[PDB]
Amino acid sequence: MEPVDPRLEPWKHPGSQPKTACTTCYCKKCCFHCQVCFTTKALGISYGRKKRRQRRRPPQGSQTHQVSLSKQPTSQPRGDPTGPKE
Repeated sequence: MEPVDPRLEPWKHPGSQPKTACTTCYCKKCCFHCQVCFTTKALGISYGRKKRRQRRRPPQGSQTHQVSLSKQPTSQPRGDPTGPKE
């Protein structure tokens, strides 16, 4: 599929890195919150815009969550509640 990897210049795409309900589930199992996705409604795999033409190497070392490789603490993590480890 086309918008899979999380690195958009129109940015709200956490995508799939702690992968369960698309991204983040359960609170105690997959990354801290009960279901906080954001990619599933707005921007990602077949979601909201559906075919956004951008991928560009985001998991380059360690973890993505909600980053896009540029200024690493990217404001607030809106879907996937953590951020970098690179």
